[PDB]
Amino acid sequence: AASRRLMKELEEIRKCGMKNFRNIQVDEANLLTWQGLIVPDNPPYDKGAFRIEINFPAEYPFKPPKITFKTKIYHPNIDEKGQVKLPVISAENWKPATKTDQVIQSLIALVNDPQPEHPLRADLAEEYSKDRKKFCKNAEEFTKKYGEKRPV
Amino acid sequence: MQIFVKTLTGKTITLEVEPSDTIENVKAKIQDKEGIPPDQQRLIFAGKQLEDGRTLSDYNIQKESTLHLVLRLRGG
Amino acid sequence: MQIFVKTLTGKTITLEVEPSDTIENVKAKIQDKEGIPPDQQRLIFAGKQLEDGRTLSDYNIQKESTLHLVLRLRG
Amino acid sequence: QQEGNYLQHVQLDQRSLVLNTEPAECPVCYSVLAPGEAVVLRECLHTFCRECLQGTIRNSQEAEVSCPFIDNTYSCSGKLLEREIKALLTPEDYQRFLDLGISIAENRSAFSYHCKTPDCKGWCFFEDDVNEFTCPVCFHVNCLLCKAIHEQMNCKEYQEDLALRAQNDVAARQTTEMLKVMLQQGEAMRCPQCQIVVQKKDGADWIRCTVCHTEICWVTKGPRWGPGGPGDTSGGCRCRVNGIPCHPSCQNCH
Ligand SMILES: [Zn+2]
Ligand SMILES: [Zn+2]
Ligand SMILES: [Zn+2]
Ligand SMILES: [Zn+2]
Ligand SMILES: [Zn+2]
Ligand SMILES: [Zn+2]
Ligand SMILES: [Zn+2]
Repeated sequence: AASRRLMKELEEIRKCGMKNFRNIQVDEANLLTWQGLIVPDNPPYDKGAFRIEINFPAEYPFKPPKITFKTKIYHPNIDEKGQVKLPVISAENWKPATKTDQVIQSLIALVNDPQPEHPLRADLAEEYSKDRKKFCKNAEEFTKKYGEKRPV
Repeated sequence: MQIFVKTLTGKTITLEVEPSDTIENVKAKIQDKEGIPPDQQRLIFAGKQLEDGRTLSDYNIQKESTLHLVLRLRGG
Repeated sequence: MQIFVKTLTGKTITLEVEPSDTIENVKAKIQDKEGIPPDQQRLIFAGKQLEDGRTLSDYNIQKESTLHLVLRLRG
Repeated sequence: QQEGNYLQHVQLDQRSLVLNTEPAECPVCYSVLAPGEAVVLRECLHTFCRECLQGTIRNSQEAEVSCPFIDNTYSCSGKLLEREIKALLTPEDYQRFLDLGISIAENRSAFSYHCKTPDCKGWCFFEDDVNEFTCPVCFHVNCLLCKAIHEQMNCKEYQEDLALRAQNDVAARQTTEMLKVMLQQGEAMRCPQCQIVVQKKDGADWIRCTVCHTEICWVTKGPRWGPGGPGDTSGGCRCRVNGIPCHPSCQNCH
């Protein structure tokens, strides 16, 4: 069941495109593991891409998949271990109708505008809530230093 | 052979297994009798966490032995 | 409307009720069909203990729904 | 004419599964379905297929199977009716769905005693002066004082027999010492409601017990909320109240 849907999802993903999710490394061996490249649009992340790995469970789509960031980012919702707390794919908010592209665009929207109400780094969340300027500067520096390069 | 599995507070399960049954199979039998998915299960017998891949005979689990179930919950 | 009442023993009863029927009324029907006093009765629907005073419509209990009967022992 | 058009909806209340009149796509598996091959939920009028609804009930640990529909804009909050759930599952799968709701309510209550007979599904509620519970499933006299079934012997004898039986049970003492070490070192904790032993794997600083649905604050090692559940700040760690975190190390426990 999981192989049947995931097969059809990638077919349409490569049919249209996303312009914000490039390098769709999907090995046909293990269909339960995708590798992609998030390209944000708004600052302080407009100067770099981020490698991510999405792991789909065996009970997909009846259970949520989970995304881990390969490229480390100075973000209040993403810890330095790579985890991201996305409400769309939480075990309590997950709905089998949620499509993979919706998850990708929700994560991209979380990156473009962080939300310090459900953070993984409380200090970065407080800094984002209070001093937006210094947080944006530090995030731009981190994206330039440790971030990837945007594919064109 | 029959063994005991203490799960919920006060509930005791009895599983029909064999010494060649792997830990993954035993966790699956618990799911059929409790609905707890194996990824949320970790079994402890005589002070040792049973690792996946191994069998019940590897831990010297004999008949009428009592395993203990603890839940590994994922944070968010 | 008709609903089901499962007792842990395995027995399932069918009660003719209405969404305006209170939990006390349902317990009274259970007493009339089983002899179990209402003070020793506890009804459970979808993982929630049904409180007296409220109605079946308050818990979104529709027809052919299955409540569960558990015994409250008095000391 | 409209008196018959509005009359056709009492007709749908007869059968449990309201099937689809016009063909529709199931938004979970992408399978074209003919009239009579798709199922339409009643509380949201969303159309799905045979298996996808069956899989949603299987991989759901909530006592209320929610509708699995979400799109570009909103998230559906409809529920599956038990008549629809029963007519979708086998008698074995349907009975497992009923036992899930009973288990959640039993462990949510702080006055629930289960039968000590292995594999038995019988339990009850107790007060504070009750001393015995004749199980209605296996007809075994559960003793409530020492919390175990001991027939043809008194409590003083059962306590003595349990001591002798445990005096040389090295495997029992080992797993007990492991649990004691796991709680002291903070590797695991007992769920503050149903008292089951739980451990946090990855994530932030909060977990939801899959047995009684109680939200647990991992850092403070206790209930996240009060007796009222999520939102109740009369108890629990009261995190984020007035901006103060519940513990200096806490970063997110809801
Ligand atoms: Zn489907
Ligand atoms: Zn719906
Ligand atoms: Zn019993
Ligand atoms: Zn006793
Ligand atoms: Zn619990
Ligand atoms: Zn807390
Ligand atoms: Zn906190």
